[PDB]
Amino acid sequence: QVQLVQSGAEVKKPGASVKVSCKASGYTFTGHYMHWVRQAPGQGLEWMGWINPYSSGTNYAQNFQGRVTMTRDTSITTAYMELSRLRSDDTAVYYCARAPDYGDRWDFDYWGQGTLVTVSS
Amino acid sequence: ALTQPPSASGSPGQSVTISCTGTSSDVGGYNYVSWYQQHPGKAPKVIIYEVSKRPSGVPDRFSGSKSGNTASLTVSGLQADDEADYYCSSYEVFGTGTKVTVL
Amino acid sequence: EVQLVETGGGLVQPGGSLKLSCRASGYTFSSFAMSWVRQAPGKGLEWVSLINDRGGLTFYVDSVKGRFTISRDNSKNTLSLQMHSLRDGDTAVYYCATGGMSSALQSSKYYFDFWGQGALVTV
Amino acid sequence: VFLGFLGAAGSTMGAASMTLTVQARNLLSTVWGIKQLQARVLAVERYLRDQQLLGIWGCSGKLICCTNVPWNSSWSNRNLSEIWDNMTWLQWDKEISNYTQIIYGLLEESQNQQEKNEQDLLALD
Amino acid sequence: VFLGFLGAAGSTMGAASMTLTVQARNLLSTVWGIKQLQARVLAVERYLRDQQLLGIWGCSGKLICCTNVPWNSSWSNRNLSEIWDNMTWLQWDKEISNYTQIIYGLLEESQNQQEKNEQDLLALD
Amino acid sequence: VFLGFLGAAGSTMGAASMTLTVQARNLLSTVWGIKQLQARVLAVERYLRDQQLLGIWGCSGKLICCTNVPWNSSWSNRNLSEIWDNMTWLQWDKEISNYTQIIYGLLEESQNQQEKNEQDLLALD
Amino acid sequence: NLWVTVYYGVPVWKDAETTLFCASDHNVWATHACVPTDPNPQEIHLENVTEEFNMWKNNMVEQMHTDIISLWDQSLKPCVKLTPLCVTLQCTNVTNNITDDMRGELKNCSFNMTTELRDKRQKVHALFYKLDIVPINENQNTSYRLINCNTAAITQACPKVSFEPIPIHYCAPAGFAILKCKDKKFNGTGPCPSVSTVQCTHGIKPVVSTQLLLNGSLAEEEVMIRSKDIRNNAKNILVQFNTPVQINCTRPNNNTRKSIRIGPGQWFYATGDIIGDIRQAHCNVSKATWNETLGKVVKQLRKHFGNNTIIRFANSSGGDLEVTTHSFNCGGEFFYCDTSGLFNSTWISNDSITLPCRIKQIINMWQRIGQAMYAPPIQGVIRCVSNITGLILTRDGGSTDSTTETFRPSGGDMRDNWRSELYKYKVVKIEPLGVAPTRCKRR
Ligand SMILES: *[C@@H]1O[C@H](CO)[C@@H](O[C@@H]2O[C@H](CO)[C@@H](O[C@@H]3O[C@H](CO)[C@@H](O)[C@H](O[C@H]4O[C@H](CO)[C@@H](O)[C@H](O)[C@@H]4O)[C@@H]3O)[C@H](O)[C@H]2NC(C)=O)[C@H](O)[C@H]1NC(C)=O
Ligand SMILES: *[C@@H]1O[C@H](CO)[C@@H](O[C@@H]2O[C@H](CO)[C@@H](O)[C@H](O)[C@H]2NC(C)=O)[C@H](O)[C@H]1NC(C)=O
Ligand SMILES: *[C@@H]1O[C@H](CO)[C@@H](O)[C@H](O)[C@H]1NC(C)=O
Ligand SMILES: *[C@@H]1O[C@H](CO)[C@@H](O)[C@H](O)[C@H]1NC(C)=O
Ligand SMILES: *[C@@H]1O[C@H](CO)[C@@H](O)[C@H](O)[C@H]1NC(C)=O
Ligand SMILES: *[C@@H]1O[C@H](CO)[C@@H](O)[C@H](O)[C@H]1NC(C)=O
Ligand SMILES: *[C@@H]1O[C@H](CO)[C@@H](O)[C@H](O)[C@H]1NC(C)=O
Ligand SMILES: *[C@@H]1O[C@H](CO)[C@@H](O)[C@H](O)[C@H]1NC(C)=O
Ligand SMILES: *[C@@H]1O[C@H](CO)[C@@H](O)[C@H](O)[C@H]1NC(C)=O
Ligand SMILES: *[C@@H]1O[C@H](CO)[C@@H](O)[C@H](O)[C@H]1NC(C)=O
Ligand SMILES: *[C@@H]1O[C@H](CO)[C@@H](O)[C@H](O)[C@H]1NC(C)=O
Ligand SMILES: *[C@@H]1O[C@H](CO)[C@@H](O)[C@H](O)[C@H]1NC(C)=O
Ligand SMILES: *[C@@H]1O[C@H](CO)[C@@H](O)[C@H](O)[C@H]1NC(C)=O
Ligand SMILES: *[C@@H]1O[C@H](CO)[C@@H](O)[C@H](O)[C@H]1NC(C)=O
Ligand SMILES: *[C@@H]1O[C@H](CO)[C@@H](O)[C@H](O)[C@H]1NC(C)=O
Ligand SMILES: *[C@@H]1O[C@H](CO)[C@@H](O)[C@H](O)[C@H]1NC(C)=O
Ligand SMILES: *[C@@H]1O[C@H](CO)[C@@H](O)[C@H](O)[C@H]1NC(C)=O
Ligand SMILES: *[C@@H]1O[C@H](CO)[C@@H](O)[C@H](O)[C@H]1NC(C)=O
Ligand SMILES: *[C@@H]1O[C@H](CO)[C@@H](O)[C@H](O)[C@H]1NC(C)=O
Ligand SMILES: *[C@@H]1O[C@H](CO)[C@@H](O)[C@H](O)[C@H]1NC(C)=O
Ligand SMILES: *[C@@H]1O[C@H](CO)[C@@H](O)[C@H](O)[C@H]1NC(C)=O
Ligand SMILES: *[C@@H]1O[C@H](CO)[C@@H](O)[C@H](O)[C@H]1NC(C)=O
Ligand SMILES: *[C@@H]1O[C@H](CO)[C@@H](O)[C@H](O)[C@H]1NC(C)=O
Ligand SMILES: *[C@@H]1O[C@H](CO)[C@@H](O)[C@H](O)[C@H]1NC(C)=O
Repeated sequence: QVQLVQSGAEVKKPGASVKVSCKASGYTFTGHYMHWVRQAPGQGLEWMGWINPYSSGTNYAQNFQGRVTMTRDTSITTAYMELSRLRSDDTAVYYCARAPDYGDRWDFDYWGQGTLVTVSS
Repeated sequence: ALTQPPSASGSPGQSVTISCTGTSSDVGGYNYVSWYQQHPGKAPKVIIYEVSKRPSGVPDRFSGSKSGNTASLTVSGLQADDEADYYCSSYEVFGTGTKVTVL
Repeated sequence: EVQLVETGGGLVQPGGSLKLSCRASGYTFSSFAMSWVRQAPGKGLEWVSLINDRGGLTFYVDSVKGRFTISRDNSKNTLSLQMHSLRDGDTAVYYCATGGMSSALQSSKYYFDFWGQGALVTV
Repeated sequence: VFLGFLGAAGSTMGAASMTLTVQARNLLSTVWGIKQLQARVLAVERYLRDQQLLGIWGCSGKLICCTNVPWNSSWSNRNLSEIWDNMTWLQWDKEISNYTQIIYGLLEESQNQQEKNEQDLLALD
Repeated sequence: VFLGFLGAAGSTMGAASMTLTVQARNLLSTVWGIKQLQARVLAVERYLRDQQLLGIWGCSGKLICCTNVPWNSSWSNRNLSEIWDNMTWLQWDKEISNYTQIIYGLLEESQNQQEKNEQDLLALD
Repeated sequence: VFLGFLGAAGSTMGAASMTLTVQARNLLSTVWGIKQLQARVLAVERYLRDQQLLGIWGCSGKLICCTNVPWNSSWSNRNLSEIWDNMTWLQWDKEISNYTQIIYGLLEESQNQQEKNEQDLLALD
Repeated sequence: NLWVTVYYGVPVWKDAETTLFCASDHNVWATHACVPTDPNPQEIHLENVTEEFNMWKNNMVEQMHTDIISLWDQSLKPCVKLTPLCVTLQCTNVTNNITDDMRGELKNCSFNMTTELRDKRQKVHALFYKLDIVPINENQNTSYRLINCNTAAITQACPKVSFEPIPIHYCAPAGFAILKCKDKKFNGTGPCPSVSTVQCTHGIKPVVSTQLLLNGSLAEEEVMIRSKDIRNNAKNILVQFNTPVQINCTRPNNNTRKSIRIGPGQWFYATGDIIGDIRQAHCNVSKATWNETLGKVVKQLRKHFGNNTIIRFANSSGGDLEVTTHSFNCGGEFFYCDTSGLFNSTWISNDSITLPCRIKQIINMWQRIGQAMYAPPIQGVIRCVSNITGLILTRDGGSTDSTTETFRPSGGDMRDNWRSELYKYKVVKIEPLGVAPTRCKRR
């Protein structure tokens, strides 16, 4: 059974950094791209980026380029996404998603539970 | 960049059709257009992939096609478990979102 | 356009060794089988010999089987007939013609499509 | 099977041509479990290559095969008595090593493929 | 041997049927000392299987073999000029991939085994 | 291919002689990547050896082959109806295991090599 | 009328996947096992043949990837294991004259090493790079450990095995053929109207590098842009140059090799010291040649992204050091060069560059688990001249400005490097048996 298990919800102040993990199981980790997509409450889906869990290469959206870092650990089969310098609108449900294959398809077969990160003063 | 109606509506037994419209030109970039269904509270699931293919285990009711810039889904056989948010995707772009209300 | 032109025809004595040569133009010589057919001055047509498109298979009537020799050169486009031990019954106009057989990879050509001017031979 | 192998190696070619089955039957059968296996595989390929030659020539299934290639005196001017009655196959192979591939080409190209095409054309008459 | 290999791949089937020996001669020849050996073994099996087909048909030892199976227009309605003079073997194999095993069965079952049994019965007259 | 294999093992020899292609087609295809490879190689050698027998006899490329060796009543006195109509091949092979190598020698030595030499001499008349 | 005629030797083929063997003219890639090559190998042009080619589904790339990894493991198997080196190291800063570029990159570490006698130990000292040493504890105890000691065993590379890539040729077994697309403007995928059959591929050097393709093949006429889906930003863009860009990489430090006996017959090779000054390793490229090459790459990218779109080059957005830098092996040393000055330009439709390079002696090639390699030091000064023959780029997705496209270096999956050489080769299997109608009937 393919599963993605994300860390629990977090409360942060502006200016802090937040690091969200995603533990994967049930498939070959290096064989599928991992994508990070955020959804603010009441709004639609916003794609944040992808990481190649084999080569470790990353690709960030222009809205997040310079603030977001994505990393992976193949020993414990976990993908990480870190946002620095959070702002008020950055509150959202951050999902990790597994591509159906090695970066060719963007129809995400499996999703995590979603980590709710709220930013407030 | 993939505009979608704000809301759609149907009656149990009939069919609904959601449309996704792309600002960009055709340029043969619409071969890979997928659809997602987001039941409130959970993570999206994939109903259509590559315009008119279905993941194994998805009912035949969901079926989309394409016409030039536009590309649409057809939920034929609307039940009461269809109150979700439907999103069109072309690679990284996501649709704006349509809330399908059952009547 | 297909122009067949025989030469080497004339007069000879019994026991003679007469060589005719038919020159072909206007078509692919190596793609067609060739035949020699003879007509006595007072009789009808008689088939004499047949050679295939590659010049490897030769056929003759029994009456000339051990005396006549059909041959071909596909570079020079020349069909030839060497008759040895010519008999009084061999007096005739000899014609070269295209057809009479074909290879397995072609349609049947069991007929003589194109013909020559003819060449008189008096034994 | 081995018994009698290469016994006519020193015999005349005529006498040594009546023992062809004895040589024919002796051509076919931890890193030492791989190398020996390679040797077995090697033997098979050699056998098949020779059989392949016999098949591209009109000699499949035969140990003595007559052909339509004329002998050339350049290859050898010796009489038949000086080849079959007064000569061995090793001496003959040493002289005709120099010409083997010309004979093999003539065997392969002109005679068998022209004969095969002529049978293809005779069979449709 | 390699020289001229597949040269008539783009030629017409008639022109490409005179080079059959060129393709025929190119079918036969630390984990890397095992995998390569497996490849060699694989080649042998493929060769033998094709030869086995030719033997269950009446085509052993031949590169061009004529048979008693009538052609069926369902398999192909094209003329001979549209197959041998205006067509290549790759195009022909793409069309007739669909029908290959029916022709192979007819070749195997009716014609060769009935012919072989009829020779078995003619030889005892 | 496998389908029908050995189905006529319990059938009469006559009935079981019409299924020869079914058995013929089933003869040809980390230490476990070597042992299996050895098995594949073994199969090839067995096939080639049987084919070699058929080639040293005048039986290359045939599944039914008629020969010039007379049958000897010492080998078997049974009628034809008691062999082909009332008997299976396993029973026949059990009786004639005792005589197989005499028949094989007669097949190899007298008939094929004398016939081959006689064709060598008829072809030069 | 017509009868079935069987032909054997038919020039027909099918798509296939098989195990291609090796041909080559104390090496990592074995070379002794690989068959010797044959002079003047035959190349036959197939006229009137159009063959479909897919580089992005070519099993030659997967086979090459597996073969190179397996050859690397086989080369490492008989070499000295350095498991005893996982001891506490006492590291201080080098006391020679050190340039500011290198102030803190190299540490002098002392430790208690084993000897040939199990009841004795020796006090020794070795120079280690900062990218290979980890603080044991956050406190300033000056006690350090090797980077791999917690996650993987480390094996020393044999000093007698050269790391120079040599050309290798992939050859088809009998019954199979390699088809080579000879079209000089081939975009990688699709029909190829100019095809040849080869016994083996050309000489392909299995050069391991990221972001820049080194010592590869050049495009015949124009820069070639190849991508499995140019609209998919998750796939890499392979750029093949039509002219090479010369890159000169040096490790300026003069280096010594100190041999320490750690077992009865096992030697560990330490850097020891540096004679003369200490200077940073670096790579130089011509500024003008690189600028014209980027102009050509932009000219070719506009054919896919628009004549009026702005093309921007920027440095890698993230990943490990192997993919954020230009990693490569030259001279026996592993360089990780900062290409932030190669990709630092905006191109609107209207001297030399020095790249600092860091060195590691502990390398984890590819991404294997529980196996690392110590690279022994090379004596002397390393000077390296290479050709840049291509790029591996990734296009930035999720852009909010449709008038500009941004491309960044990528890499780390060597199948994209070896696919840059095998793109023109396809493996097929021969189908010599066929049937056709003729007028010939069996008697
Ligand atoms: C791209 O190709 C170029 C050209 O081939 C290549 O540069 C070459 O690298 C090799 C290996 O690094 C160099 O050869 C060395 O040269 C030094 C000069 O002093 C020698 O000392 C070396 O020999 C010692 O080391 C060997 C083991 O490496 C031992 O076998 C030997 O006994 C010595 O101890 C060795 O000859 C060669 O000079 C350069 N060529 C040039 C023109 O600079 C480059 O590395 C390739 N690029 C990549 C990324 O692979
Ligand atoms: C690294 O440290 C060692 C000591 O741990 C240094 O070795 C000493 O160097 C001094 C230099 O004056 C010598 O007098 C000592 O005899 C050396 N000691 C030993 C035990 O060999 C070494 O020079 C240092 N190297 C660097 C490059 O800083
Ligand atoms: C060897 O030569 C002699 C004559 O010198 C001959 O009698 C004998 O049979 C030959 N041996 C063989 C095995 O042919
Ligand atoms: C015999 O060989 C010579 C060359 O050695 C060649 O010129 C000649 O034509 C050949 N003769 C025949 C009859 O083939
Ligand atoms: C042929 O036979 C004669 C018989 O006297 C012999 O002397 C001669 O050497 C032989 N010639 C050749 C060319 O072998
Ligand atoms: C063939 O040539 C070699 C030298 O290249 C020579 O030894 C041999 O004897 C030659 N053939 C003949 C029949 O002499
Ligand atoms: C290719 O086709 C041309 C005609 O377009 C023909 O002349 C040529 O011989 C063909 N090539 C081959 C190798 O058959
Ligand atoms: C040809 O094939 C059809 C089926 O495709 C079959 O019904 C028909 O009987 C066949 N004809 C002959 C003459 O075998
Ligand atoms: C057969 O030949 C004719 C000649 O006019 C050609 O037009 C036709 O297409 C051919 N028919 C088939 C079925 O190939
Ligand atoms: C055989 O069927 C396949 C589809 O199953 C088709 O592509 C092929 O062309 C068919 N045969 C012919 C002669 O059209
Ligand atoms: C087995 O024997 C019976 C008669 O007892 C016969 O009818 C049947 O066909 C035989 N089975 C086979 C497979 O030959
Ligand atoms: C049959 O075999 C016996 C020995 O079992 C043998 O003596 C006899 O000559 C043989 N008969 C024939 C005709 O070969
Ligand atoms: C031959 O046939 C007869 C017919 O009555 C039978 O009884 C006898 O057993 C058979 N003989 C042999 C030797 O098989
Ligand atoms: C052959 O001999 C064995 C005993 O050695 C015996 O079992 C077998 O039945 C014999 N052959 C015949 C036809 O009885
Ligand atoms: C030693 O080098 C480090 C860099 O790793 C630096 O931070 C530290 O201040 C240096 N300490 C000295 C010179 O005492
Ligand atoms: C080496 O061992 C001695 C005790 O024998 C200890 O005092 C010293 O600190 C150790 N050295 C290092 C560098 O850990
Ligand atoms: C190659 O052209 C094909 C269409 O023939 C297209 O699918 C593919 O994307 C092209 N590749 C590039 C890099 O333009
Ligand atoms: C490095 O130092 C050694 C010390 O013996 C010297 O011989 C050598 O020339 C030096 N090399 C360079 C490149 O300075
Ligand atoms: C690189 O360029 C700099 C420019 O100052 C020069 O000093 C240095 O020697 C060059 N390096 C090489 C290896 O050519
Ligand atoms: C690289 O070195 C060569 C000599 O090996 C020199 O001609 C060239 O100019 C150098 N290139 C750069 C960019 O410094
Ligand atoms: C680079 O080349 C471009 C050509 O597009 C030119 O505009 C620019 O000035 C060049 N820059 C340098 C530094 O040579
Ligand atoms: C890329 O360049 C930026 C400055 O534009 C710098 O902050 C960043 O660290 C660089 N990244 C890499 C991987 O070199
Ligand atoms: C990148 O370019 C900027 C100007 O746009 C320059 O100031 C900076 O030094 C460059 N960075 C590098 C790492 O070359
Ligand atoms: C670089 O390319 C040039 C031109 O293709 C070539 O002559 C030279 O040998 C290449 N250099 C290397 C190191 O491969």
